[PDB]
Amino acid sequence: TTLFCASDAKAHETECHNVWATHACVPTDPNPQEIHLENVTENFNMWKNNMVEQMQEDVISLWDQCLDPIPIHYCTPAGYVILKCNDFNGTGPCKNVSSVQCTHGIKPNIKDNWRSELYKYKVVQI
Amino acid sequence: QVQLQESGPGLVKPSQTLSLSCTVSGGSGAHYWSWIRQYPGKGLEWIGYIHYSGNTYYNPSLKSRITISQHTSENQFSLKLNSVTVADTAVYYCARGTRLRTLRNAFDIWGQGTMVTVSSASTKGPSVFPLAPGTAALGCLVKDYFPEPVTVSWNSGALTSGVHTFPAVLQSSGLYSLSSVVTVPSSSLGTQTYICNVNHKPSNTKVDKRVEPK
Amino acid sequence: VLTQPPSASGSPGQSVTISCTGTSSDVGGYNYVSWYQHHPGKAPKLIISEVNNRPSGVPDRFSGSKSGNTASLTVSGLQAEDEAEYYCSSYTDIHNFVFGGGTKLTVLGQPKAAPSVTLFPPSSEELQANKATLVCLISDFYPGAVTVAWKADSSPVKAGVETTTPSKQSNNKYAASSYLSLTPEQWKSHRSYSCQVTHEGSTVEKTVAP
Repeated sequence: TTLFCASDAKAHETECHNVWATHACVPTDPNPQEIHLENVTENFNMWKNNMVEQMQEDVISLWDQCLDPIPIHYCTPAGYVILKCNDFNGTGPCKNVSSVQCTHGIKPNIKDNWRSELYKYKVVQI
Repeated sequence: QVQLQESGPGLVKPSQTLSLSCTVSGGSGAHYWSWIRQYPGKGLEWIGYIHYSGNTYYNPSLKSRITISQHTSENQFSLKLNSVTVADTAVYYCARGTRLRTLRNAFDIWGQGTMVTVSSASTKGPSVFPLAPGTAALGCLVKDYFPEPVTVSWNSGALTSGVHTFPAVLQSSGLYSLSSVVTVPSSSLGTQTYICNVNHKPSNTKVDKRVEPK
Repeated sequence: VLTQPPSASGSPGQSVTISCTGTSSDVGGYNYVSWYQHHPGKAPKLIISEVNNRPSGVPDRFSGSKSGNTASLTVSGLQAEDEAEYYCSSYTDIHNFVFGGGTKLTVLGQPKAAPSVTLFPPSSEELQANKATLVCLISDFYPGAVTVAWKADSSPVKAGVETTTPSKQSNNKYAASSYLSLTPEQWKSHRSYSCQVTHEGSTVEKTVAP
């Protein structure tokens, strides 16, 4: 699905992609949800992940109107949710999953610089 | 499923303080909850919005006249506009703004709109003036009444074809005004007599005006 | 604040395009141009987002664009059901937005007609009763989208003016009405009063005198 970004970017400020984020992202929630999965185990694959399809395109529009980096989060809408692995390299099963609304705060093929941190995350549809 | 319904009081006195509620109905993210008004034509003005987080963002041209708030309780939100003048007469829409990529800074879901009218005016009845003339065209000007509606008909219902009654128009005073007009064979102008039948329930008024040449 | 044309017409099958001129801080300062389809008394549909993006369930035939500070929206292969009013918005500055005045996209189903302008001067009754109103009757035209302006002698007027938005007649053609209310001083000082109505690049202008 199509995601959104959030950041704690300050509305008034000129560092190039603080500028982008203020006009691209919502303010960040200081209390996200991270719920322990009981009992169950889920299959991950960093290499088949359509979160590294959308991030990569926002870095395009970042530069497009560009002319200190801050943390950006990526998050899901209703009907969907992010499962995160608490175990793991990038592929195969994972017993300790928890569900999250957003990713961690990310300092910025740079797709795969993102996969260096993405690997733990995956989307599912309710 | 996600719909929006606006609710509110339709008239307000100048210098008072308008306030409207929009009721979400689907339906629950990172959207924005917005108020946008239509000056019909003109005419489209973003008032402000409030974020799911509680961040408000208003239009700078409203120098402190304005607040927006949330009731996560009844899946609804609301606007307060202060010190209104006749200027603020408009259609008021509520809407969902998104910051999803591919829809950033856009308004995916809208409300059906609802009309809001600013006027001092207590009930007034109309002043009915004629509009004098093969084809000729003649009419009644129905001026300075309140509130709506008004009923016009020509020659006690008999004359129907070629007739057209206009939408009313709110003057800066606070009072309404409209026109009705029919085209006729000028063959019959000193022969066939013509009368418009104005009818204003609010003031329990009924005017039958003669319309004739020169 | 953004500038659109008032009307835009085409027959079934034809292709049409709508300009939306902004400035460098509105359009051409951001790729957050959006477009809304709005049928009357009914809730607006977003149809183009972020300059050229069709949301789900929006047919391949609608399309966005912008060259400089002039964004633009296209409908390729008209159908009867596409007749509506179209607006554009753009993000601007730290959290703010602007719109266009709107454009009536008329899908042609009948022969065009230019407006019949009838301009009634104030009646005797109204004069003798302190008041004066000038009535511009605009009738028998198609497409149903017009634009009025007034003149005292040879000079523009906007205070004391109000105007209807086009309504169908018994015979499926359109009609509208503009008013100029003013005191008898104003009426009988000025040499002439001119109502002028724009329909499709043409501009008809009636005039009356005391």
